[PDB]
Order: sequence, then structure tokens, then C-alpha cells
Amino acid sequence: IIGGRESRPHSRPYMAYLQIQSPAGQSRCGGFLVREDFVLTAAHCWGSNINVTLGAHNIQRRENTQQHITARRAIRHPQYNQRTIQNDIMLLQLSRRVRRNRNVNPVALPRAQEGLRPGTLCTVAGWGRVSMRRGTDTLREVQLRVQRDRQCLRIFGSYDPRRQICVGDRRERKAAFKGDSGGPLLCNNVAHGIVSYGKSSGVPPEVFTRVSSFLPWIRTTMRSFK
Ligand SMILES: CC(=O)NCCc1c([C@@H](C2=C(O)[C@@](C)(c3ccccc3)OC2=O)c2ccccc2)[nH]c2cc(F)ccc12
Ligand SMILES: [Zn+2]
Ligand SMILES: [Zn+2]
Repeated sequence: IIGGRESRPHSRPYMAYLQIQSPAGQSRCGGFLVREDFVLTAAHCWGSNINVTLGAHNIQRRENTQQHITARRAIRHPQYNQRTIQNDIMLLQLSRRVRRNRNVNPVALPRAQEGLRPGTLCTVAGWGRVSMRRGTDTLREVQLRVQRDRQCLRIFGSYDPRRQICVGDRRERKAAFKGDSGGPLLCNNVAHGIVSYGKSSGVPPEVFTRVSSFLPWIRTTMRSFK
């Protein structure tokens, strides 16, 4: 998170810290608990192994609030496209249910057909970088404004307003960045978006997955692999 602040510890108890292991080494993503057995995140965060840490604030320290659960399945949308980054959405079926408590509990999703309009102020949180090339170990958050479609259509290779949200005012140095992918865009305490990607410079606007568009996929998947 660029241009944000440290979150109050455990104030976002749905936040999931993901460590993604692959032949390229280790990478970081966020995610969010949507039921006691499922974390929602971005498909590009897939790797050979995905370890989930729930209940965290400082991910460089053991904390008694933490729960460590490996993903039993990492279920990517069937139309995820690595080149265009379309359909950048994935569900992690946890290998066991969380122990629900005030530090670990799920966040609401939009209702069916519930939209999200340009101009809405939302919050994004994560453990990603705080500048183009510096990181952090504690959870941070920043408020960003939903942009009109045109802002992202003009500057990205592939953008679809039906499935994506365009987020962040270009004049403000405030953005999700590397390490934040998969985390939620919270608008009035509902997770309407998933951090996907932006420019390598960190200059907004950036692209989020529009959760409301994928509710059928989310619901069916959660039922099948409950
Ligand atoms: C290819 C691309 O569009 N890069 C943009 C830089 C960027 C990324 C990139 C990215 C990761 O997410 C990460 C940490 C990674 C994690 C897990 C597995 C692989 C890689 O390392 C990366 O470099 C990225 C990579 C692939 C697909 C989408 C995004 N995440 C962001 C999020 C933001 F909020 C703003 C800008 C970006
Ligand atoms: Zn704590
Ligand atoms: Zn740990």
C-alpha cells in the first residue's frame, strides 16, 4: 500500500496473508476470508503451494492471534488469462476451517446485482510495498476513489468494465501495489473488489476485479468444494 497508514491491529479480521511458492521463489499476496473454509484472492497469485496466515498484523513476528492454514485447493476462474489478466479471481479452499474469533472472521460480499459507481470512496488493505521499491511487515490501508471506466480503458492493454473496476485518482500518490494483489476493496464494509494490478510505477489508476460480476462463480465453487 502506497500513501496509506498502518491499520489498527486486528481491525480487518478477514485479511489473509498469502505466501506463494513456485520455482521462481516466493511472492506475496493478500486475500480475504469469505466463509470459515474459503479465502478469496486473485488468480495470478496461484503457485505450487499457498500458505495462508489469518489473524496477523505483523507478518514478521509470531503472534498468538495468528492461524496458519495451507490451502487444500486453489481454484482459479476457468477463464483466467495470464496475458490479459482477465478473470483474475481465485478461491482457496482451506485444509481446515478457521477458529472464528474477533481476530479471524469473514467479510460480506455484495448482494446479487449490487453495483459500485464511479466516485465511491473505498478502502484497500494489505502487506504490499509502500513505494515502488520498499516493503513493509505490518498491515496498511488507504482510501481510494472509484474512477470512471475511461480512465483504465485508455492506459491498460485489456480492460473490461463488466468484470473490472478502475480505482484511484492519478494525481494522488495513493495505491495498492506489488504484494497487495488479492486483497479486498471495501466499500461501506462490503468487499466489492479484489486488487489485481496496476502500472509498474505505482501511479494510479489501477485495476480491481469486480466481485459482483463473479458471484455465480463464487457461490457455485463454494458449494461444490464445501
Ligand atoms: C504484469 C503486471 O501487470 N504487473 C504489474 C505490477 C503489479 C503486480 C504484479 C506482481 C505481483 O502481484 C507479485 C507480488 C506476484 C505475486 C504472486 C505471484 C506472482 C507475482 O509480483 C508482481 O510482480 C503482477 C504480476 C502478475 C499479474 C498481475 C500483477 N501486482 C500489483 C498490484 C498492484 F496493486 C499494483 C501493481 C501490481
Ligand atoms: Zn495483535
Ligand atoms: Zn507464520
